[PDB]
Amino acid sequence: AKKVNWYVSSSPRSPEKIQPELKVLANFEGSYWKGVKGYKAQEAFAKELAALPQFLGSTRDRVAPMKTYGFVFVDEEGYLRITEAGKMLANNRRPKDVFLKQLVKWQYPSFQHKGKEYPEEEWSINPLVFVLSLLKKVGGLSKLDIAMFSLTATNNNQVDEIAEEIMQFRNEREKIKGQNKKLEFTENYFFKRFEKIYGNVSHKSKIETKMRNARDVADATTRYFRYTGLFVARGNQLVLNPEKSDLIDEIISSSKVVKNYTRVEEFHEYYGNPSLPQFSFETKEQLLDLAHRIRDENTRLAEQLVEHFPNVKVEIQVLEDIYNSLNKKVDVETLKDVIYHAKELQLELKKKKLQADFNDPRQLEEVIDLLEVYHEKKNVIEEKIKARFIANKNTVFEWLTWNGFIILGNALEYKNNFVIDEELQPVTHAAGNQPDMEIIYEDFIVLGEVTTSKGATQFKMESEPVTRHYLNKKKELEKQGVEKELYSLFIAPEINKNTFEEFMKYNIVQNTRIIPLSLKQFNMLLMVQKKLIEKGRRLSSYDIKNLMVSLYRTTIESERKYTQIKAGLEETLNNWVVDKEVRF
Repeated sequence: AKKVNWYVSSSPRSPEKIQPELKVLANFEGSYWKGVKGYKAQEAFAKELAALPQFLGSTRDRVAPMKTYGFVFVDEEGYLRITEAGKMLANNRRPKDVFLKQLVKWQYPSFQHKGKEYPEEEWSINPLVFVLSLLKKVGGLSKLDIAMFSLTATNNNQVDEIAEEIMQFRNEREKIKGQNKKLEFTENYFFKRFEKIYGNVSHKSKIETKMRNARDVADATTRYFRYTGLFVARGNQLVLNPEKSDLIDEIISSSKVVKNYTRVEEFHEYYGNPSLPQFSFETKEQLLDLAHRIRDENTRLAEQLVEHFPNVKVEIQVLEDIYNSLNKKVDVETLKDVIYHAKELQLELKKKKLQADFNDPRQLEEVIDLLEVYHEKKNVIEEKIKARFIANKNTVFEWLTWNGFIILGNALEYKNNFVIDEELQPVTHAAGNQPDMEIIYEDFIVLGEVTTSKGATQFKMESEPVTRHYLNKKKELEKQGVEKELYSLFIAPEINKNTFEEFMKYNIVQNTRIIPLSLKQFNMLLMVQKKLIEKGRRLSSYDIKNLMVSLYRTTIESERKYTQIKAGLEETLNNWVVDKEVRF
């Protein structure tokens, strides 16, 4: 009956989705939750959950991950309880830190995973710390390496042996010539490995389910671990975050599989405590030093940017607002919040640092050429993307278009709604109830709405969400009294006619300002900025506003036939390009 793998559940597959599910479950604290007498509570939870804008945005499978990560448990009288770590996550306090400390203590066996299926003879592992130690030996792991090698590790001591087996696998794959030959080798090695492991002696199709489940789990694994900040992506590989060298060493040194797991209460008194483990620097004195160190990092970043990129003035002010808390209170809790917020803000500063990086024509052209990959056939897109990113090609297209906006410059905020990690690499697609990004300028806002969909499916996929996103934002800006005009820029490699006409109808009838631009037109903008930078010049905030206003006016003034509006947009775009007096 013994399980032979650990897992990060795909329910949900990215970590940030736990928090709204947990905040709902917290409402059922103190409900009877065990066996049959537990029915009406689990009933009513499952239901109030369905109600979320995580509808815009099966039921013990929903809660098991919350149990596994030590957010909730059932006490011996049978009632649902929320741990201190669950409470903190439900209130949305320092959530990445909460994940960090929970996933560090995560162990097998555990109250959730003990007894027959998890014997101590085979089982003794902290999955996250195991992958940290494995990365110290093999350098990086793709999603496929994790599925193949890491998930079936059951004991912390197995690090070196599994590292050696991976290095042997890479050395043997290296000998296979031909990229699809290398794929087979891999796929057959994967088959044969899971065959042993689940395979004592339609058999073939049974282990292929194991394989496919493992790949699913390995995706979730990389997104959860990247959340903690301990790991980042470098290409298609999960790697250690270079900025957390010391913490990773301290975590590795102090990690343990505690023996007192069989009793719910005692176990959760340790496991549900989001202060544990206590790191060496978490004293008032050393948190002050950590807060000040981060303050200097951020000031250096801002000071290096501020003359040529004065839009960093946004972060410099937020940074002051954050550190102003210590004029009022200096205790461990206030310092933790300052540190958390300042790291968040460091990530905002790194987005604006990309504007500087893109002064290098080869860095700007890297983003153009990756966007151009999306004009290629589907098999080529999947291949070129797989070799350069963890995230799927859809999430990567959001991330490339977003870097597109950063190249154009001038925004107050480049608000990606897809999740990025601590090195700004893409993780998870924007939620169904958000546009892919929201680019906020001084006096206008653009919602970037992107897709690699085509034809009828694009229409089905995009027509309603894009107009809904635009109208919800416009209502929300009116609510807040923000008086900036709102545009959505809709980008696809091939804009479907029916999708286009539907946005045209919405602009003229429902007063939206949705502008459809082909990937080809969007890359012309980037080419234009590249040529301006060659000549010591760059687009101003005015120039971007003027394009959006111009193209918008064409959508509502043009003669109504599709070919007429579409020709009008090319002309409006061509006028704006000519005016910049470039090569093209």
